[PDB]
Amino acid sequence: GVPINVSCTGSPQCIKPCKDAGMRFGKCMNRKCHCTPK
Repeated sequence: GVPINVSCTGSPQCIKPCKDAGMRFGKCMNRKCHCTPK
């Protein structure tokens, strides 16, 4: 959806950074967060 620059180890890392910016979910690809916009 909207790519945010947040370095991941797995998918649970992006849930709080996506919510605090202004989005619903945080699904992380290989080392990089991808938020689902609200």
